[PDB]
Parts: sequence; structure tokens; C-alpha cells
Amino acid sequence: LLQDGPPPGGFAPVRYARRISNTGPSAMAMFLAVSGAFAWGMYQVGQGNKIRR
Amino acid sequence: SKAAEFVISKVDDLMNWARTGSIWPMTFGLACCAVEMMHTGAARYDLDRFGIIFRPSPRQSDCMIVAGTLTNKMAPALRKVYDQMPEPRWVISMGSCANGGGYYHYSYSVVRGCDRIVPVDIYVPGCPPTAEALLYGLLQLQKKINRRKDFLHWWNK
Amino acid sequence: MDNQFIFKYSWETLPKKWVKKMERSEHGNRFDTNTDYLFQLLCFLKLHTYTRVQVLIDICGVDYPSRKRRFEVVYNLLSTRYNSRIRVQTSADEVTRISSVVSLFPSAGWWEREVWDMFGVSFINHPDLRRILTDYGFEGHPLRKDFPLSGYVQVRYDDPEKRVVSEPIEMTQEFRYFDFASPWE
Amino acid sequence: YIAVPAEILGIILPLLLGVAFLVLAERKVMAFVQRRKGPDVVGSFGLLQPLADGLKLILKEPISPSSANFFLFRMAPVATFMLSLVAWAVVPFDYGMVLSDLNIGLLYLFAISSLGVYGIIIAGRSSNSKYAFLGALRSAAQMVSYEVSIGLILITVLICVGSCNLSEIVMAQKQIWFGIPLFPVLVMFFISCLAETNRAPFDLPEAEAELVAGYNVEYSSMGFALFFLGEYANMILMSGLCTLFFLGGWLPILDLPIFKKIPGSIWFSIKVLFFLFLYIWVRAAFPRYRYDQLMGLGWKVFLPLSLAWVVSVSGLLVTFQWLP
Amino acid sequence: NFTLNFGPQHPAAHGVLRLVLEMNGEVVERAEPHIGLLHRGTEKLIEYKTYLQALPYFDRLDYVSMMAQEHAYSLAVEKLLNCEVPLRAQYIRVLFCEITRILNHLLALTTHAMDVGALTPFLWAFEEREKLLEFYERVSGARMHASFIRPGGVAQDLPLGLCRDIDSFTQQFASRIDELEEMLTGNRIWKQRLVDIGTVTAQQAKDWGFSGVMLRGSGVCWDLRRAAPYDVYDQLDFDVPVGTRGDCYDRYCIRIEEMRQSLRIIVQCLNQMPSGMIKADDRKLCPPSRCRMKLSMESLIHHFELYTEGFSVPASSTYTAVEAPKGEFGVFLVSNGSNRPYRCKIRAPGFAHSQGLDFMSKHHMLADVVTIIGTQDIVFGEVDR
Amino acid sequence: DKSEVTDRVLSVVKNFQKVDPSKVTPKANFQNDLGLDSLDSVEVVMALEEEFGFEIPDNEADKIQSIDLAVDFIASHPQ
Amino acid sequence: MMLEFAPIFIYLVISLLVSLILLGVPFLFRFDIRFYLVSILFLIFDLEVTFFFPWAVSLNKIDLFGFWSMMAFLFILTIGFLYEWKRGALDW
Amino acid sequence: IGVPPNSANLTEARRRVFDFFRAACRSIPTIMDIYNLQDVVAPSQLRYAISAQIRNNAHITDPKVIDLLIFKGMEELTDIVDHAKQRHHIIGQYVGKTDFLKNFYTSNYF
Amino acid sequence: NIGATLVGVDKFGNKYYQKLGDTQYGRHRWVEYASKDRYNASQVPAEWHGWLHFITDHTGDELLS
Amino acid sequence: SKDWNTVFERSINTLFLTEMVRGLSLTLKYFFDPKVTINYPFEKGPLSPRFRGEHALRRYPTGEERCIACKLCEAVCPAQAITIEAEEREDGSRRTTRYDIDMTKCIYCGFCQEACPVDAIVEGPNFEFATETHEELLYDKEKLLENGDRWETEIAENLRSESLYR
Ligand SMILES: CCCCCCCCCCCCCCCCCCCC(=O)O[C@H](COC(=O)CCCCCCCCCCCCCC)COP(=O)(O)OCCN
Ligand SMILES: CCCCCCCCCCCC(=O)SCCNC(=O)CCNC(=O)[C@H](O)C(C)(C)COP(=O)(O)O
Ligand code: SF4
Ligand code: SF4
Ligand code: SF4
Repeated sequence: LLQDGPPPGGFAPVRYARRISNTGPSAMAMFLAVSGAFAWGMYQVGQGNKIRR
Repeated sequence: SKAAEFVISKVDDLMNWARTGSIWPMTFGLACCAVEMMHTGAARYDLDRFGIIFRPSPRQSDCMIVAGTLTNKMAPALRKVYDQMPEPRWVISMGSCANGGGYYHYSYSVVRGCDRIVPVDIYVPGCPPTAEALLYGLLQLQKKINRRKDFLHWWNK
Repeated sequence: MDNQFIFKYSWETLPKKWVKKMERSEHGNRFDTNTDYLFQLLCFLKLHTYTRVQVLIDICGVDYPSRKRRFEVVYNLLSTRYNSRIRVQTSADEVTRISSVVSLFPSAGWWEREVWDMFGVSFINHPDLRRILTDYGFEGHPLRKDFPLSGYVQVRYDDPEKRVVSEPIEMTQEFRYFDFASPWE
Repeated sequence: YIAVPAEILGIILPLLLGVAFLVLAERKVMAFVQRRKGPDVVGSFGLLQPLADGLKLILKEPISPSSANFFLFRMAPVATFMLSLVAWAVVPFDYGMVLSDLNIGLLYLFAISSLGVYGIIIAGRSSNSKYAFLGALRSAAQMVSYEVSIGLILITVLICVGSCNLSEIVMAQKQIWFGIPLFPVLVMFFISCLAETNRAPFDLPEAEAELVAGYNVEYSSMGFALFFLGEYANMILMSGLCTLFFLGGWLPILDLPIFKKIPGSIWFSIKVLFFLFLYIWVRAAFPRYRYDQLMGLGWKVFLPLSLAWVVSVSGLLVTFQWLP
Repeated sequence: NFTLNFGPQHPAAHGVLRLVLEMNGEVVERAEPHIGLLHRGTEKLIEYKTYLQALPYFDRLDYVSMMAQEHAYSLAVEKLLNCEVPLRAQYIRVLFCEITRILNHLLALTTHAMDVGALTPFLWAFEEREKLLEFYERVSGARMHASFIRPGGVAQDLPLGLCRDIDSFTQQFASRIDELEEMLTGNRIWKQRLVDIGTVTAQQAKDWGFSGVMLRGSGVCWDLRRAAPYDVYDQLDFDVPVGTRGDCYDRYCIRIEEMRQSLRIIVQCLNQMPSGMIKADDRKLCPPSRCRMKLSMESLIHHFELYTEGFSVPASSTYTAVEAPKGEFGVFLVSNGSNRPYRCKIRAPGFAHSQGLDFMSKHHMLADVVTIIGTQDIVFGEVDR
Repeated sequence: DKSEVTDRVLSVVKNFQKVDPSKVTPKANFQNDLGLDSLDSVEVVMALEEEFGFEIPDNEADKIQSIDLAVDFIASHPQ
Repeated sequence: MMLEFAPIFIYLVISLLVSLILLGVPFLFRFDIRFYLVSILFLIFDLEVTFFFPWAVSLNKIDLFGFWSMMAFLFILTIGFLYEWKRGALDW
Repeated sequence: IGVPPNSANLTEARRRVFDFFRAACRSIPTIMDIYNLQDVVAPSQLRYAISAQIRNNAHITDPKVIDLLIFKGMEELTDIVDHAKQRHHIIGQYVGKTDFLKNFYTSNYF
Repeated sequence: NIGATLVGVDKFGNKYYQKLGDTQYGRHRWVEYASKDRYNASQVPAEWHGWLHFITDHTGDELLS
Repeated sequence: SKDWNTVFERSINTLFLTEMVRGLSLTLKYFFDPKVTINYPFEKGPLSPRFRGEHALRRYPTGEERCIACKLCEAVCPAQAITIEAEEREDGSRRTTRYDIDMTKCIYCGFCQEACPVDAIVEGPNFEFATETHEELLYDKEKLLENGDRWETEIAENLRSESLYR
């Protein structure tokens, strides 16, 4: 007389549709963050080589 | 003999501690009991906590767990696997099919337990044994290892 | 596409002398042929447009140790696009070669060997017919009603020679057969 | 002059203990990723577990098949362990904390790295197993293939520095670390070192019982232990090299605050720890490469790209006369 | 072309799998799996035990979709008996079959991934599978092998505090699926190790009898629980994922979508759960209540004659078929009219999948064979009966 | 030549426990003169191919019913 | 100069002794061709690296002539490597 | 190759029996080479053993039964030749007052 | 070792603790064995066995009545 | 087909391992989260009142053993583990003189538990009974009765609790 079952009104809705987020770094800006860093770093390496010389 | 007894007792204690703190069982899973055996090593029970890392080959493993039924065709393979292991060779008969007959125990192509071959040290009963049951069986095996006076016997002889 | 339509069609379309007998029931539609017009019947049922039976589910086997044709192999079929099931069966014999159907359905290659292994009904024009389930040195066919449940040979390890050797069966506790059969039924 | 073996022992024993504890470190930090704890019952937090493993391997008398050759099957782990340990004689820690101050240090490291291929070739053949021999041969081929990428990246580093001395390279990074300008070269070097030591997504030796089973499938406790020790020492060595070339070996991060006056021997240590953490992270982050695409990748993605990086760095330095 | 002997003795390749194959050095020509190492002998042992004693045989076969296996036997016995089962039992049977489907898909996905090399999602998914094995522990006596489903209805009623826990699990199971999927679908290595591997055409799948995910991975919309719905599935709303290319990647996507649909069906069954009795009442094939057989004479007689003799199925024969997680699982019962089955052949979906390995590994790499084994989800309990 | 190999193919025939050296000739039929069975004949053929490298193919193994034919075939063989 | 190799030799000897005693302690208690091609490719590029080493170190002394004389060598062997690429010696 | 259809008459089965015996004799060096048995037994009396086993069942007249024995013999031969049968089994199968008093002394059931 | 409260004692001396979470399992209730020599791996009595495994909400002291 | 603006993004993404650092960062989110494993010797996993473990022969509160040798359990056991021998005592009532269970054959299916008309045999919640010898697993009558006596205070409570079912 006490069968287990859903509560009066039913359970809450649930999502199952593979929610997609976006936590990626960037799209194109990483190319600049690499290239400008490369140029400035090579300049710094040149200055270091001059000091060592 | 009493003067040189403390040293041999300490050596026995050290060897027993070393052998109990790192057992490398070989997953010789055969049937549904292999599911529970790999399920013990999951994130909930963490079989690795006791230094129970598994091994892929019988050359390095010092223990093996016979999880699952043992048919007639796999009996020679089981014997060959057991032979290749190094000297200690502790064997655990997980499940109810491996530790004597089993739920079949009567069909033509079934070995009535893994005790006709590969002599067993610990019998773990269940179909399939609960993960805690396998953990208790491993603890019992560790307790068995602690009773080995390896150096005392070789020094008395 | 349902049971009755297929029954009418295969009663009309099928050439005679192929189906020895047929049944129509809710359990399943049967086409019992005469162990020789099997390849032809399956080929017709596979290629015909109104009966596009494409997949062979399994090849069964029943041992009746009371009829002259002892064995009875059963071919379960299924038509995917018509969504219908046809169960064709024959009558075999312990010393007789029944034709194989590997050419039509390649999946039958292993059920063929399994039926050979369990019962002993050999087949013609089959590439292998090697034992697939029992031991390499196994003797006899186990699913026959003659074969004892415990079997004929046991397996154990003996120390005089370091290998696993077979031996005559000798059980500690015999299989207790409980005879629950009662009258009034 | 009798104190040289004291230095040698002070190098060897801590390094062997470091390998032993690195095993525990990976087995714990990989378990924490998978909602586990790892070995936490033997010692305080498993800190005694490596000792237990070592003692268990000391015991459990070896099986010693030695079917084909008594010598080579027994000498190969010795050779690979010697090669793993010997390259530490030139790595500088802070300033004078280096065993040998070679002027050809990079060439010596290159020779040692390329010379470890035999340890998995003679060992592979010595075991009478087709699955062991063929897998060991393929692993040797992979290491040999990535050796050239390692060498080309070393040339890229050497162009900026101007000398083969290892201790001089770190002093060349006073202005900035080499990870800033040529970061993609650092990434390529790290991936190649992953492939060189058979670790993370290239470790087909531990591919269970596939086409590759491993060169150490049939080895006793101690031979397998020696191979394991040697290749984890190689892992530590390559992490140290990667953090010594493209990162300051002992130099502070940016020496702006005042607390960066701490000894430089620990900067090297924390950087090596960071790279070891990346090693283990990559291992328990990605699946494996099949051997066919691993070879194609190593020959068509890392050789031309490292060659292009060599050419670009050399041209840029020559054009602006930013040469040492 | 030299020949090497596979056959590892560990569950890191599912165990019990000889698989002798031909090698040109890097490309496999013909692979011959040697099944039979797990031929326990159930099919012979079925005929010696009554219709109730033979139920636990079906849990052992395909021992990861336990309640999806005895369900076929129960349906076959019901069809042979003209037994009508109450609605609540049908709903809970559907719910537990969906739980079996989820368990099988999780285990198959993670075992296949660990075969590839990805070992971290393995423990995550077994952490999530703990929660469902606990549900199995609750309703039945045992975690894994649960003889919950009987020919009449189910063995025992659900505990009071079960549906709340099941819904609480389903609240976060979708997020767990997303977490497991983000590590593999979007990954680069996973794509190059699966795409264009083991491609099967629809004609090949039909010819080789690949009913299941392999059939649906070739573009064939053949779902047995929608084409031939047995329990209350018409009321339930779900979709049938169908692949485009027969490679291993689309089978993986299909399995993920199948897990999604199983979660949806579990939610629907939890919502639409009627009251009433669980065991049948038309025929006498159900035990009397233990609070009833102790004060009634006819009830005690029925209890005695059912737990010794069992119910006698009238003489007939049939082939049932349910949608097991592996594929189509069917039981071919032949009844002699007595209380023991005359012949009970078990159509294992993994048998055909394993035989169809020879043409799938045609001109592939050797390490390309373990992924083909993983993608077809073979357990050797069902293959060797 | 035939004489060199006859002295050796006569020796192997003595091990069949049915053939008496008092009833053997260079012209001696196995089935008729020696009374050998057809199975005994094929065992004799089997003993012949073990004498040397040749296998005595199936097609030509049924035209050596007489000992002289077998001797001629063995002598006139490359192997 | 060469006095920095004596510590290396002694270190090698001590490492050999330790490795020997490590395994001395427990006693107290079918043909393929791609491999050969990739090995030759490694040999060629190993010679490339061997030639690269003197060039990179002595690069400030020689400017715009040594660089181009090395780029010509790189171009020749890049043509060779491209020929290896198309002839199916890199993919399997 | 594929399984031939059953023989129509006994003379067609007789050539099949001879062909099976021929193949068994052709393959007999392989067993002696891959199972490492030279001092225990010589190849010549293996011929006698095979002939005895093939002549014991010589009274069967039915062509179908003879064909089935040939089939089973071929399966056994392929099992032995291939690495299926295991050592000390081929040699196991191959290579007073009165009987009543012995049988009485050993057991009741003889 | 430490937790929210302490739930009863045992004739064998081991003490049973109990912690309460909010929504996730883990660190609910455990046992601190009185002894330390391998603790026999099984020392809980029949009354406290049910409470430890969440079989019953009875403490075990209440299970005696 | 490409527009010189999408090929740039696709080439860059395949060159900077963005889809790999995505998973790399994903794997790290559980590193600092609380763990899930349990200290088994101290805290054990949650069971259910219906758990089927080591068998036990319970007896009446008066002291008489509850088994009446009806042999329903022996006749319903699918594994054929139970062997029973009965005899009329000099008291007059029927009882068991030899009731043993082969724990190696037993599969813990609970058929024997639900076949008793008097609830003589039950499966206790004890899942830790691994032994060292095979002959010890053959549970005779005395060992099984001792098991029933040991777990009576909890077996009876388990039976009373889930008595609303079955
Ligand atoms: C804080 C210190 C941290 C130190 C460590 C740094 C972080 C390391 C983290 C490593 C994590 C990832 C490790 C994964 C291991 C395996 C990854 C290999 C993947 C791979 O090889 O794919 C290749 C592409 O990637 C590649 O090619 C890789 C090389 C990319 C180099 C970048 C070159 C860009 C040049 C831009 C120059 C800019 C300046 C110009 C003036 C080929 O791709 P595929 O074969 O799979 O697909 C079809 C292409 N045909
Ligand atoms: C190591 C090798 C492994 C395999 C070894 C072999 C194992 C299986 C052996 C086969 C066992 C059998 O019985 S299978 C073979 C049994 N079949 C027969 O014996 C045919 C009946 N006999 C006749 O036809 C004639 O009497 C005949 C005697 C032939 C000649 O006499 P004729 O010329 O007047 O015809
Ligand atoms: S004990 Fe049970 S679960 Fe384990 S192999 Fe035997 S039947 Fe399967
Ligand atoms: S069913 Fe219960 S009462 Fe009957 S014989 Fe078995 S244990 Fe005794
Ligand atoms: S649990 Fe099942 S197998 Fe075990 S004794 Fe009871 S009825 Fe028999």
C-alpha cells in the first residue's frame, strides 16, 4: 500500500543535450602573443649577447 | 643461539614487511569475477593504496588472482603462467568458480576448481565476491605472509 | 510483411516439393523442407523482392533421440526492410551430410562449425568444419542426449611429469537428479 | 685527489633515490587526478613504499632464463643504466656544482642520448621472443628517429649562445630566458623528449600485449628494475635539460622582489619538478599513438619544423648582427 | 608472412582471446580468433534444471548487461506461457534494462579507451558506475548478478528510498557524460586512432549478421525495441542514433548518444511509474506472499509445488529477441511440456561480431586490431556458452 | 641404376612380416604373387618413398602394382 | 682541456661497479625494410647535425658567407629529403 | 579444401580411405620433427599403428559411415599436426592362471 | 581519527565515529580499532556490523534492545 | 572550399594544440577536488538489508533449531550445493542430522533463503569469510549454526525490517 514512486507532481526536469562551453584561450590572438614575444625576445637575446661580448 | 636471535628476528620482520607492503598481483581474469576484480581497483576502493599495483606479465608479478571459471582448454595456459612466476608464487582463488568447481561444477568442459592445478593459498568465496571481500582476502594473504620465518628456518637448518 | 501476408505469398509464390510442411502461429512462421532443397529455398528467400530475407540470425539444433531422423537443425532468418521473421528448419541424421549455406550468408561459417561440434551433423562445401567450442582432444558430441553431463574425461595436474594430463572422470559428489515429474499433467 | 669518488657517490645515490621517489610521485599525482589516493598505507603517505618495492625486488630470487646468451642478456641492463647515469657528469646545478666542466657539453649529451639505443637492441634480441625482439627494434627505431629532432633543437639553442659549455648557456640567459623568444622550439623539444624516453603519448613499450609488448617482457626482478631505473633517470635528465636550455638553470624568475635572494640550487629543483609534473600530466591526459603514425609524425612534423626554426634563428641573428 | 601468437592472459585485452593472425610485418592479412576457452557449458546444463533454476545461467552470459540478459529469458517463458505481467513490473523492467544499457556502454567505452591508452576516464566512469551497482545492490541481494527479473514479474518490490536516489543520480549523470565525452571527441589523437578504422558497409553488416550498434553504425535504422517493441516502449519517447560511416568513431558517437537516450528513458520511466502489484496473477507461476503461505493451505501447496517442481511450460518452441546493449540477444526455447526445457539455444550478439573480425581487420595495422576488438564490445561469456 | 637400387628395395620388403624371402623375384606382383592386400600395397609404396627423397606422387603411385615397375620408376627418377 | 674527462671516466667506473653490485646482491639472498630506410635517414641527418655543430659555434667569425655556404648544403639535403618524402619513405 | 559430398558407393569411399592414409603418411615426418621424439620411437612402426587403427574398422559397409570416419580422422590429423595437441598424448595414444581370476581378484564388477 | 562526534563504544574497545555531509558521500562513519597489530581485518561484532555498512540506522547500542 | 580566413584559424589550432590543452585543463579540475575512496579497514561501503552473503542457520528464541528438514532448499538450489540428511529424533520431531553447504558450489543467489517455509536458513550480511584451506569452505551443520548464533541480533532485525516485502 506504500509503493515507491514519483512524488506528487513529478521529478524536476533534467538536461541531457551535451551542453557546449568555451574555455579556450583565444582564436587568433595567440599567434600575435607568440610572434611579438619571439621578436622582442630575440632583441633581448641580442642585447644579452652584446653585454656578454 | 639467543645472542644471534635478535638479528635474525629483525631480518625476518624486515623481509615480511617488504613482501607485505608491495604485492604485485597478476590479473589473470577469466570471467565475470574479473569485472569485480578490476572494479576493486577503481577510484572507490583504491586497491593501489596497499601497494597492490597490477602487472601485465607473469615475469615480474609475485602473486596472481584466478578470477573467473577455468575451462579445460585454459588449464595448460594457467599452468604455464603459474610456472613462469618467480620463487614466492602466492595464488588467490577469487570467485566461486575458481575456488572449487563453481556454479557449473558438472559440465564436461570445466575444471572443478583451480586447485587441481596451481596450488592455492587463499580462497575468496562469492559469486561474484564483493570488492570488500577481495580486499579482505588480500589482507588475509598479507597476514599469511607475515608468518613466514624465512631467515630463521634457513639459519636453524 | 506480417504473418498472414507472408503465409499467403510463400504459399503461392514458392515452388512446390520444397516445403515438406508449414505452420502459421503467433510463436513463429515455419517452413520445414526436406534436407535437400535447403540451399535453393534460402537462395529464393534471400533474393526475391517481396521476401528480402537478408540476415541469418542463428543456426539452431535439436536432438530428438526418438525419431528416425534424429537431429533437426533450425535456421532463423530475418527481413530487415520488411520487419518480419522466418524460421526454416529441416531434419538431419547422425550419419548424413546436409548442405551448407555459407555462400548465401557468410555469417553461418561459425554456427556451422558449432552445430558440427555440439551434435555431429557434418556439412558439405564448407571451408573448415573444425571444432570451435570443445577441447582440441575432445571426443564425442556433447549436446547429444547421449552425452553424460559430467563428461567422459577429467583434467588434473600430476607432478611426475610437469604437465596437465586428462584422465577418466571420477566425481566426489554425483550429480543428484531430482525426479520432480508428477502425474495429472 | 681521492675525494672524486665522494663526489661521484654524492651524485649517484641521491639520483637513484630520486628515481625511486619519482615513481611514487607519479603513482600519487596520477591517482589524485582519477579521484584516488595512491599508496598511503605503507609509510606516512606512501613515503616508505619505494623502499618496500626495492626490498621486494632485492628478495624474490631471479629466474634468470639466459637461454640465448648468458652475457648479453645480463649486460644490456648494465649498459643502459650506465648510459642513463653517465650523462649527469656534465649537468651544472648552480655555479661550480658540476662534476666535469666540459667545453663540448652539448655534444657529449647528444652522444650519450644517441648511444642508449643499444640497451634496448641487444636486450631485445637476447630474449628469445619474436614479440620482444620486434617491439624492442621498433622502440629503438623511434628513439633513433627523434634523436635528430633533439639534435636540431640543440643546434637552435647553440646558435644564440655561441659555446657548447653547459654552464655558459645558463649564464647566457641573464637578460631573458630562452623560453620567451623561441617558445615553440621549447614545446617541440619537450614533445621530442617525451618521445625519446618512451613516455606519455608515445610509450608503446607499456602497450600491454599489442604488436609491441616491450623489451623488458621477460626479465627477472633486478634486470627489469635496472631498465626501469635507467629510463626514469633518462626522464629526469631530459626534464632537467629542457629546463636548463629554454629556462634559466638557476636564475631567478624576474628578480624584481627582495625574496629572490634564495639559493639558486632550489630554482633548478622547482623547475625540474614543474617539468616532471607536465610529464605526468601529459601521460594521464591523452591517449597513445599507434607506431605507424608516430614514425610519420616524427619524420614529417618535427624534422622539417626544427630545420625551419634553425634556419630562421640563424638568419635573424645574422641579419641584425645579434651574434655572440 | 610470419605468424605470431596473441592471447594475453589478462583483462587488459578482455582476457580469454587467442587471436592467431597473419602478419606481413606491419599490416595484418587474416586474423583467426580461437574462441572456446570460456565454453563453460551452459547450453547443456540448461536442460538439466527447471525453468526457475535456469534463470541464473542468463546473468552469467554477457556479464555486464545482467538484467538485460535474463529479460530475454523471461520474455520467452512468458510468450510460451501466455502470462500477462502487470504494468508496474513492465515499467521497472524497462528502467533496469536501461540501467544495464548504461552500465554496458560505460564499461565498453572505458575498456576500449584504456586499450587505446587513455586511462584516466576509466576510473571516472567506474566511479559513476559505482552509483548504479549500488542501485542494483538495493533492489536485489547482489551487486552484479541480480536475479531480480522472473517470468511472472520481478522478484521483489522496490525499496521506499530508491526513486529519489535514482533521480538524484540522473541529475548529474548527463554532466558526467559530458565530462567523459569532452576528453575524447574533441581530442586530436582519438580521431586519428579511430576514424576510417574497421569500416563496414550496410550490405556487409547484414550479410555477417551484425545486429546492434554495428548494424546501426552503417546507416541501418534497425532498433529491436522500436521495430518490435516488447515492454512499454511505445509510451516512452526516445531517438535511435544512426551513423553515416562505418568507421569506429561513429560507433563511439552512437554509443554516447545511446547513453543519452537511456538516461532520457530512465527519466520517463521514473516519472510514469504506476502503482499496483509486481508479480503476475493470471497463471500460477509466481510464489505466494510469505505472509500468505503461512496461514493458507492452497498457497502453501503452490509454494511447495513451485519451489520443488516449478511451472510446466506447455509443449511448444519459439525464438524471442530483445535489444541487448551489445545488440540482438535471442533465446530459442524448445519446451517438451515438462518442467525442464528440452533445448535452450542462446543467440549471443558477440558471436557474430567476433566472427566478423576477419574482414574488419583486412589490411590494417596490428595495433589497429585491438581498437577493432574494443569498438565491437566483445565479452567472452556470451561468445562461448 | 636399376641393379644398384634393387638390392636396397628388396631389403625393405622383408620387414612386412608377411613377405618371405623364398617367394620374391624381380618379377613379383604384390597383390597376386605376394598376395599382399591393397592396404599392404600402399604400405609397401609408403616404405618405398622413405627410401629416398622422392614422394612417389599419387598419380604414378597406382602404376607400380608389380615390383619391377616400382624398381624402374625409382631408378628412372631425378631425385 | 682534457683534464675534465678524468672525473667522467672515474664516474663511469663507479657507475659500472654500482650497477654490477645491484644485480649481484639478489644472488646473496619476419624481415622488414622500412627500418633500414629510416636508419639511413637518421644517419644522413646525424651527419647534418655533426656538421651543424662547428657552424653554429663559429658563426660570428664568418658572416653572410659561411651562413650561405651552409644554406646551400641545407638546400641540397632538403631536395634529397623531399625526394625521400614523395617516394614513400616517410609514411607507412 | 571444402568438405566433399558423401560417397555414393563403397568403391568411391575406398579411394578416399587410401587418400587419407596417403596424407597421414606424407605428414608423418612433421609430427616427429615438431614434437621432438627420436629415441622413444622410429617412424616405421607408426605406419603399423596407423594401419592397425585403419584396418580395425574395416568391416563397415555403409559409405556414409566410412566417409564420416575419414572426416573425423582428418580432423584428428590436423589437430595433431598443428600446435593443438600437446606432448605425451600422441605417445599415449600411439606407440598366467586366467583372466577371470585376475578380474575376480581386482573387483566385483570386472 | 577525528570527526564530528563519537557514537557509542564496544566491548572490544574500538570506538565508532560519525560525520555528516551535505550532498556527497565519503567520510560518513568509520572505526578506530582498539588494537594495532593488523587489527585482524575483521573485529566488528554483529550488532555494530549493520551500522558500519549503512544497513541499519540503529547505532548498535540500540540494536541490543 | 576555403575563404582564406577559416584556413588560417584551422591551421593555427592544429599547430598550437588548442584541442589538446582543452583536455589538459579539463583533467586538472578534479585534482584539487575532494576524493571519493574509502579507508576500507575502518569505513566500509554501504550495503542493503537484502544483501546475500555467508549463510547462517538461525534457531527459535526458545532454543530449538528452526530447520525441519523439509528439503525445499536442497531441491531448489540451482548449484546443488546443499546436502541434507534427516532422521526422527527420540523426542519425536523431525530434524537434520547432517546439513552441510558447499560454499565453493554456492552462488549466493538467495533461492534457498526464500524457499524455507520457516525461515530456517538465511544469508547473513557477512561478506568477509575468505579462508586459507579448501576443506574449511565446506560449511557443515555446526559451523553454519554457529554463524546463525553469531549474527542473530542483526539477521533477525534484517528479516523484520524488510518483512513488508517477500
Ligand atoms: C611553462 C613552460 C612549459 C614548457 C612546456 C610547454 C608546454 C608543453 C605542453 C605539451 C602538451 C601537449 C603534449 C601532447 C603530446 C603530443 C602532441 C603532438 C601533437 C602533434 O604532433 O601534432 C602535430 C602538430 O603539432 C605540432 O606541430 C607541435 C609543434 C608545434 C610548434 C609550433 C610551431 C609554430 C610556429 C609559429 C612561429 C611564430 C613565429 C614566426 C615569426 C601534427 O599534427 P597532426 O598530424 O595531428 O594533424 C595533421 C597535420 N598535418
Ligand atoms: C599421426 C597421424 C594422425 C592421424 C592418424 C589416423 C587417425 C584416424 C585413423 C582413421 C580411423 C578409421 O577407422 S577411418 C578408416 C576406416 N575405413 C575402412 O576401414 C574402410 C573399410 N574397409 C575396406 O574398405 C577394405 O576392407 C580395406 C581394408 C580398406 C582394403 O580392402 P580392399 O582393398 O579389398 O577393399
Ligand atoms: S564465481 Fe560467479 S561471477 Fe565468478 S566466474 Fe563463477 S559464475 Fe561467474
Ligand atoms: S528449506 Fe529450510 S527448513 Fe527446509 S530443509 Fe532447508 S534449511 Fe531446513
Ligand atoms: S544461495 Fe543459491 S546456490 Fe547457495 S545454497 Fe542457497 S539456493 Fe543453493
